[PDB]
Amino acid sequence: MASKPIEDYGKGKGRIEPMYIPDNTFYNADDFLVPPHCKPYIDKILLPGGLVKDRVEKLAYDIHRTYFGEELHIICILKGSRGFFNLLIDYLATIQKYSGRESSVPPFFEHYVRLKQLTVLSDDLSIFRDKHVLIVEDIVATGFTLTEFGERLKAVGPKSMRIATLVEKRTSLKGDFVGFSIEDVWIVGCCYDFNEMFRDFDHVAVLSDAARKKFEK
Amino acid sequence: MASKPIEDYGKGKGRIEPMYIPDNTFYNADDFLVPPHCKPYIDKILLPGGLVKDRVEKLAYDIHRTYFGEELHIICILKGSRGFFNLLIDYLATIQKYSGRESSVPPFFEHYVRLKTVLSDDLSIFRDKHVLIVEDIVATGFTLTEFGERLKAVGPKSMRIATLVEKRTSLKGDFVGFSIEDVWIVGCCYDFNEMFRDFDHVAVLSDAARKKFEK
Amino acid sequence: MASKPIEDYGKGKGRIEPMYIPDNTFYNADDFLVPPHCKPYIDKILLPGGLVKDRVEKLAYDIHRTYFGEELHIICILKGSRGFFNLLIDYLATIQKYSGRESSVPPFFEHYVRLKTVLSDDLSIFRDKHVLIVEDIVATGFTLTEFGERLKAVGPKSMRIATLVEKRTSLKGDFVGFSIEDVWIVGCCYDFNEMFRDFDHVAVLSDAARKKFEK
Amino acid sequence: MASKPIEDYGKGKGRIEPMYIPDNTFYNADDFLVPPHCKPYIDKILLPGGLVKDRVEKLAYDIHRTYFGEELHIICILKGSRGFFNLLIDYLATIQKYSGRESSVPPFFEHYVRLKQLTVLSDDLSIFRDKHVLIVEDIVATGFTLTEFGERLKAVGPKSMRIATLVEKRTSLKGDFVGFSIEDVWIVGCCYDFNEMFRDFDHVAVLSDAARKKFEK
Ligand SMILES: O=c1[nH]c(=O)c2[nH+]cn([C@@H]3O[C@H](COP(=O)(O)O)[C@@H](O)[C@H]3O)c2[nH]1
Ligand SMILES: O=c1[nH]c(=O)c2[nH+]cn([C@@H]3O[C@H](COP(=O)(O)O)[C@@H](O)[C@H]3O)c2[nH]1
Ligand SMILES: O=c1[nH]c(=O)c2[nH+]cn([C@@H]3O[C@H](COP(=O)(O)O)[C@@H](O)[C@H]3O)c2[nH]1
Ligand SMILES: O=c1[nH]c(=O)c2[nH+]cn([C@@H]3O[C@H](COP(=O)(O)O)[C@@H](O)[C@H]3O)c2[nH]1
Ligand SMILES: [Mg+2]
Ligand SMILES: [Mg+2]
Ligand SMILES: [Mg+2]
Ligand SMILES: [Mg+2]
Ligand SMILES: [Mg+2]
Ligand SMILES: [Mg+2]
Ligand SMILES: [Mg+2]
Ligand SMILES: [Mg+2]
Repeated sequence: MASKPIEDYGKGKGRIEPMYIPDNTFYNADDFLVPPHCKPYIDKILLPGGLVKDRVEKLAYDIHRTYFGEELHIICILKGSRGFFNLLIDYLATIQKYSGRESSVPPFFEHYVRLKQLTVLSDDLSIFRDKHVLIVEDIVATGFTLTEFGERLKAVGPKSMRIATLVEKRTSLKGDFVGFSIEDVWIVGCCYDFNEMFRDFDHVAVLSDAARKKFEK
Repeated sequence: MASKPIEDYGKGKGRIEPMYIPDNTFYNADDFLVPPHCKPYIDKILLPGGLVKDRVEKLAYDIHRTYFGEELHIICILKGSRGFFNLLIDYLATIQKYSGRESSVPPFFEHYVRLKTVLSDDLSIFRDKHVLIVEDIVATGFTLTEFGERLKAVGPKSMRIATLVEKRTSLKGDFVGFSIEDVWIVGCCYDFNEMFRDFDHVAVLSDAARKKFEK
Repeated sequence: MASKPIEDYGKGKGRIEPMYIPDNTFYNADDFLVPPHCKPYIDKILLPGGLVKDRVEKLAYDIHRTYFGEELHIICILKGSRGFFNLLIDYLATIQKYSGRESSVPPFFEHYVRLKTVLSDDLSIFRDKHVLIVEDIVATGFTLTEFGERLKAVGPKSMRIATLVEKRTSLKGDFVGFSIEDVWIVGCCYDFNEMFRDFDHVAVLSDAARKKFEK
Repeated sequence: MASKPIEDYGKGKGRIEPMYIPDNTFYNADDFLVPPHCKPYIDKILLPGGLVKDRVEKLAYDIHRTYFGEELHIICILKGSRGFFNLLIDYLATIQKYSGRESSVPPFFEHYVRLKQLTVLSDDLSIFRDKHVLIVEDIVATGFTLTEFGERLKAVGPKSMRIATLVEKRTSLKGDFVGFSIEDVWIVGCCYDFNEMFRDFDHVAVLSDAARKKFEK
């Protein structure tokens, strides 16, 4: 069932809980291949990139089970969600291609919105009126960003509104498809940045004091 | 060398010529796994998805040779270039990562602009930067000519274009994957009125497809 | 249906015809990223690596349709079929995993035999089993005719062949990727005296290559 | 330097230590997409498949640094090492293809040996005389298997002999390139089996009592 009353947006009603990552649990950067521009600044790896992919596969499957045979409009929140969104749509298409169930509806219709008080850079949001919408976000912390953007999308009157977020911090709005629950720390790598740096690093790391001082501004 | 005169933008001066795909050269869709939503509409495949990936690896290496050791700002033109851009940035990061060369600069810095008019963040941050515009296809050359003039006003250090496909139908790219005949393509992020982006291969738009998804 | 009479082995009875690659149809090596050790020797690419992967996905789906819900024993013929086998088993596991169908049987059980004569574990365990022999290429058909007779003696339940390539030069496979002209291929696990297996694309053996790596 | 005196075989002399996985550290199977034939039997995931790939990348790089421009003969121990070996050779070729250093020597020359008192099913081992050999193994526990096979290969007189093993158990011979150090438990998945079952599962799991009883024989 793709239906979900608008009023439920951000409640995480009937969700599958995310993978819980306890406090002070990290891998050492030295065990991974870290590139020279990252070497001085990465010490602790919270989520290896291949752990992120394995988790995204399970989210995708959850998503496909929810919307199969229903038109689905998926919104990528740029820039941060690029990595997670591109993995997710790759899985969604593949799952639908291999599924024994056959549908005449594509697996998803993609959209982009850039968020940076919330700023909204995007096409006219009216195209989402009466559509099933899935917001793909990289990380929710206080919930402010998705609460404001959600309020603005509700105004157009979508048919349904759900949230897929790769990480939620333990500090509030909650996503419907969430990969990981982590302790309240600043993360970089795997598309997470610190003043635009580290996005190209393959793993989700903790921001180091060395990084923070070198790239603060 | 990353340096290149701004006046050379769109001239494809000194480029490596793309892979030339001759007219009326196609693979049969029946030889590929085609999902149900595309099955009635896809007959001819111009570029198998795997061939796209092999060519994008060669372009990433060409781009790595050009910009290695220099700050590189890459602009994705949405929505069409999403797939090419995502493949390209993955190969650039990997190539640098395995190169055995030491650089203190990341392999790229990413940016996004949506064209259809323009929609983007403030463009003045490209001043005195090395910029690579990544696009899905160049046909008349109008889109990149127009966006190019807009960017030239902020005074970048250099401007190049990477385009997966150029049609033989005139602006040209610097890193181009394939030269094809003048036909409307769909699949691998190419669409016909927002349809077929998710198909894994580059195909020609058939009659059946044109009819059902018409204006 | 997994069932198939043992007497039909090698006849390609009821198969889906492979992708036909016409004579003198090649891509230029200069359009691909070719590593230094292959660079002097590779000129023409018959099958880009990505095209191989796209076709292997279609074969895995064909094999999934045939054996789903039945115990399937897959034999890799070493060393040549390593690459095809590894791609095939990855796609079969994934296809089953995402199929949304419930089966209590794994997508395959793997086995290995080395031919050049035979080298393998005891073959009697294939008695009353559904067997799929995975091979890199069939040319005269001698290798699979001979190994086939050996296996037939243990009384399998059914026997089929998956071959990535068949040359038009006669035994034929049941799941075949490509029909090519009669030429010696190298790359993508195809070798010339143990050379070129690691190259990512299927290429023709050139003169330069023949000379340097000769008998 | 590819050189290594034969006498050092199995000592792990001058190795990079593996990634240490503490006792009683597992992920829950429920957080992953587990296929129906595995669902009843997998409970605890020790090493997510994408964690294995990220670690294999770092081993490959270590291996490339050791043998670049030197002829390298790599032996896959079947059936168990298939997964690890195929990931490793894919990385090795790619690293050499992207390397700024150029060599006229291929990244590796592959070989297969099936081990099951040790049984050795293989081509004539004499082809390894005076060659640099790397044995690729899935898991070392007591060290018996690699000690016996190593003794048999020494007899032919290779130039050098090193061991790459994805996992070593904490119970003895040691590998030169080792991915993980784990507690002494029986593992399945990601090519590890229990009486031929579970190899196709994507993650390295702990054998469950339910699995053991269902597949014992
Ligand atoms: O790179 C990042 N590492 C983090 O640890 C982190 N926490 C929050 N964010 C981003 O900052 C904002 C926080 O989201 P909230 O509005 O819910 O507080 C949004 O823009 C979030 O995407 C992060 N970005
Ligand atoms: O999906 C598509 N299939 C095509 O065959 C095709 N040809 C051009 N285009 C898009 O339309 C414009 C063509 O660009 P020009 O300004 O160079 O003519 C740009 O916006 C191009 O992306 C295509 N899009
Ligand atoms: O690398 C290769 N490139 C080729 O073009 C080629 N043609 C045949 N073969 C191998 O030689 C034998 C051919 O099999 P037949 O028994 O069917 O003739 C089998 O052992 C095949 O694997 C090739 N190997
Ligand atoms: O599937 C497996 N899960 C395990 O936990 C495990 N421990 C050892 N092995 C295999 O059994 C033998 C043990 O190696 P040792 O000779 O060093 O004891 C060799 O055949 C090893 O590869 C395992 N296989
Ligand atoms: Mg953001
Ligand atoms: Mg940010
Ligand atoms: Mg466009
Ligand atoms: Mg378009
Ligand atoms: Mg062979
Ligand atoms: Mg051969
Ligand atoms: Mg073994
Ligand atoms: Mg075993």
